[PDB]
Amino acid sequence: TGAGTPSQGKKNTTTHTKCRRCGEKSYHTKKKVCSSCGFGKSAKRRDYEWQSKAGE
Amino acid sequence: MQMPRRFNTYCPHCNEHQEHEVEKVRSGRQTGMKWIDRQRERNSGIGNDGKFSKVPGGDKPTKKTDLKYRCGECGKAHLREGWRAGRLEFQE
Amino acid sequence: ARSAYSYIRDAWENPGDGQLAELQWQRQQEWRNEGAVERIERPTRLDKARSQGYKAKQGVIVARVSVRKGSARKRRHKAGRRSKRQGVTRITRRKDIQRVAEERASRTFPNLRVLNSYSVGQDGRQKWHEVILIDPNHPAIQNDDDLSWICADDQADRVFRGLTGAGRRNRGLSGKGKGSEKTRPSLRSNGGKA
Amino acid sequence: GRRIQGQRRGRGTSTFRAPSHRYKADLEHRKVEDGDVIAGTVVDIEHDPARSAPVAAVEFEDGDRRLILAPEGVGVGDELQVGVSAEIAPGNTLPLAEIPEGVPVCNVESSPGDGGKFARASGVNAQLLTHDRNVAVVKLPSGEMKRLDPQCRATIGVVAGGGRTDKPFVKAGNKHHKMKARGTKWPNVRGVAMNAVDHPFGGGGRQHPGKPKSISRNAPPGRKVGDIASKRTGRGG
RNA sequence: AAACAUCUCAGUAUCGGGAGGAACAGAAAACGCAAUGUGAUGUCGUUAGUAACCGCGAGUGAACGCGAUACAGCCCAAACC
RNA sequence: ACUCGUACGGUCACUGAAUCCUGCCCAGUGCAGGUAUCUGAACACCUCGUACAAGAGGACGAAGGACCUGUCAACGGCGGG
RNA sequence: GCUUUACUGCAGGCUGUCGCUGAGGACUCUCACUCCGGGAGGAGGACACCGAUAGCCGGGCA
Ligand SMILES: [Cl-]
Ligand SMILES: [Cl-]
Ligand SMILES: [Cl-]
Ligand SMILES: [Cl-]
Ligand SMILES: [K+]
Ligand SMILES: [Mg+2]
Ligand SMILES: [Mg+2]
Ligand SMILES: [Mg+2]
Ligand SMILES: [Mg+2]
Ligand SMILES: [Mg+2]
Ligand SMILES: [Mg+2]
Ligand SMILES: [Mg+2]
Ligand SMILES: [Mg+2]
Ligand SMILES: [Mg+2]
Ligand SMILES: [Mg+2]
Ligand SMILES: [Mg+2]
Ligand SMILES: [Mg+2]
Ligand SMILES: [Mg+2]
Ligand SMILES: [Mg+2]
Ligand SMILES: [Mg+2]
Ligand SMILES: [Mg+2]
Ligand code: NA
Ligand code: NA
Ligand code: NA
Ligand code: NA
Ligand code: NA
Ligand code: NA
Ligand code: NA
Ligand code: NA
Ligand SMILES: [Sr+2]
Ligand SMILES: [Sr+2]
Ligand SMILES: [Sr+2]
Ligand SMILES: [Sr+2]
Ligand SMILES: [Sr+2]
Ligand SMILES: [Sr+2]
Ligand SMILES: [Sr+2]
Ligand SMILES: [Sr+2]
Ligand SMILES: [Sr+2]
Ligand SMILES: [Sr+2]
Ligand SMILES: [Sr+2]
Ligand SMILES: [Sr+2]
Ligand SMILES: [Sr+2]
Ligand SMILES: [Sr+2]
Ligand SMILES: [Sr+2]
Ligand SMILES: [Sr+2]
Repeated sequence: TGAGTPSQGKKNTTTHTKCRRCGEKSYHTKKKVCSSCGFGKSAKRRDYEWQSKAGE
Repeated sequence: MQMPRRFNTYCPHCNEHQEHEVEKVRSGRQTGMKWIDRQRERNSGIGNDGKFSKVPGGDKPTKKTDLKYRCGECGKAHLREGWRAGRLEFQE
Repeated sequence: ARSAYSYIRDAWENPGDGQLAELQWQRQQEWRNEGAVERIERPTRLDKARSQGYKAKQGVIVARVSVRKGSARKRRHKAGRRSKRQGVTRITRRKDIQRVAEERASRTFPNLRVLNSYSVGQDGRQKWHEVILIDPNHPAIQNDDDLSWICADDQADRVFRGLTGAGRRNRGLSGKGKGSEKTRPSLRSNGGKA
Repeated sequence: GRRIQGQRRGRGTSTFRAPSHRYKADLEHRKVEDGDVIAGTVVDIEHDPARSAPVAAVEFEDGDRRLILAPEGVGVGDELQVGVSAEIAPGNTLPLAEIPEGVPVCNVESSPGDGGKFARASGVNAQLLTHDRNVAVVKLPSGEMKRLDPQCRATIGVVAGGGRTDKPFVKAGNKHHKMKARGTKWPNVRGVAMNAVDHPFGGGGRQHPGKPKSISRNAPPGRKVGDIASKRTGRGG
């Protein structure tokens, strides 16, 4: 069984969903953690300086 | 090679020829308080210590004479260039 | 004449001698059984607390904090490092234990601000410090001429920014002349070389 | 290289844990106040998933229903005793002090009241040899002379299930089923059969440990493989 | 650094914590143009690529002072009550 | 974690059902044990040095090594004349 | 990426020493501290654990 097309058919699991806090479809319904805003992980909002060029 | 323990030659101090005694220069002990000694302790820590992680080099097949020439009358010594000698034994 | 305080002071110059020695031997047994931060009714070293600003008043709190003794609890490099940045055992942190203690105390009492702290001993595996904290919201303090300054907005979370006596000393701000070229006015403004 | 299998173990991930949620009970001796006024009746004999040996369910006078590490020869209806004055009969538990020298015991406590630590496997038994006011000498299954506090409790008799080891597994499938009842990763791939990156013995055209197998006690994890601090090897000499 | 380990890149990127409208510093156990002299602290210009560091290699690199900006000095602990 | 486990256990390795068997080698390397003597760091101690300190030397000496022994179903070896 | 008796280091283990740490070159004790016990109490004990440092080993890792 190939890793390509044939294995794409088994994908019918729901993981990332609309997030209650930020509105993005990044709330992982299995981990109960938003990969976009950190909801479920931290009270503070997920943020990182590498999300932009260093001197900006 | 052989060499006379004492012989007449020029004494740069008396400024005239006089009897001298030849002696192989004996190494003097270190005090461990020279600047280099303190730099080894200041700069050596965790990991490699640069120049202080290097170890003693090799040896030349033959070394040069390392002698002192002491004036028999004023007691002062002077140094001279040395020459490669596999062995140096004094006579008397 | 000598104050009664001078006697507590003089006792603590040699915590390992006299009655104080026996007291510590007894006390630590109980301290080892207490938590990381225990609020206490009265300072153990009265002379020191009063000297640092303590007052027997509403809004003044004292707490004893214990911290594990020793160097840094550092994790070894998982990625490439030149010999120089591979050390793990002899590396120590840049904040002293007294400062780590002041911060834990202040976290326990989120509404209070650290005024100062002092040492109350240690055993072979931990150190204890007592920390004086002030309630900037209590009127008994807002009306005190010696402590109301700590009620200002810019004094909020002062301990976390190094504004403590222990904070300032650890930052190398003691000397006003030689040796403080890279500590004053701040470690950061000097490129972090102090 | 990469961490070896022995190192993956310590992390205690599912692959290496024992099926605890399936285990029955902790067969520790009952805790008696004193006097031995504790007796129960064997209400049933059960299989113990964690030891491949049988265990007995006992109902005690005071109303406690607990599984017990059963010796050989215990059956339903039989009455068991646990205390200093318990009768010297197979299946009863009492401190070594009260036990007559020369009597096989099992589930021997290491420290009085711990519940039992030694001689708990199928068909094994410790052998109480010497008594005293300060030290009871027991000979454990490995044949070692152990000095114990005479206050250490034990059960008279040998453990049930003896001889379980006499019959060969015959099939890999049988080994399999038993392994699924333990905290062990099975089957076993030889170190020599792996790539150099995976084990000290991996690599090389043909298979062979490119090094002596007797490793020092001081060796770090990841390197301590093969024959650990062997005092000797082979069958000769 | 024409490799590279001290050094460099650099206390930079990035990470944890925290305050403000600005922060931090700050009224000498200072300075040491050594003096019959200066007089809290930032910052700007300069001192200066100087002193100092350094496989004394490549490189790293201040301060006092001076000219400016703005200026401001106070409160406890204890003694005695 | 192993482990509601305790030597009929479980960890670490090698060989790879049964059957008939599995010789010689402990010098080197590995492991392990022992060790009169030798060697063997720091702190403390002693001598010199310094009104102190740096430092030089000494006495003591742990593991380790030297040295002895055990061990090949331990790495491996079993040639030329 | 991999190897090793390549160079240089780093974890880790063993070992000594100092602190924890007490009383009367071998010793006793209990009071810190450790372990067992539901508890009383028992076992151990200034050792061990832990912090610091020193020597040895150290492709396990860079
Ligand atoms: Cl010569
Ligand atoms: Cl605070
Ligand atoms: Cl098995
Ligand atoms: Cl001046
Ligand atoms: K580099
Ligand atoms: Mg007043
Ligand atoms: Mg049990
Ligand atoms: Mg399984
Ligand atoms: Mg296999
Ligand atoms: Mg392969
Ligand atoms: Mg490998
Ligand atoms: Mg093979
Ligand atoms: Mg380069
Ligand atoms: Mg600033
Ligand atoms: Mg060069
Ligand atoms: Mg720099
Ligand atoms: Mg200056
Ligand atoms: Mg095979
Ligand atoms: Mg095969
Ligand atoms: Mg416990
Ligand atoms: Mg490598
Ligand atoms: Na230095
Ligand atoms: Na706080
Ligand atoms: Na280059
Ligand atoms: Na290169
Ligand atoms: Na350098
Ligand atoms: Na001038
Ligand atoms: Na051999
Ligand atoms: Na590659
Ligand atoms: Sr397949
Ligand atoms: Sr297909
Ligand atoms: Sr699916
Ligand atoms: Sr969470
Ligand atoms: Sr962020
Ligand atoms: Sr240094
Ligand atoms: Sr070093
Ligand atoms: Sr040569
Ligand atoms: Sr806050
Ligand atoms: Sr148990
Ligand atoms: Sr228990
Ligand atoms: Sr191999
Ligand atoms: Sr043999
Ligand atoms: Sr002014
Ligand atoms: Sr066979
Ligand atoms: Sr050998």
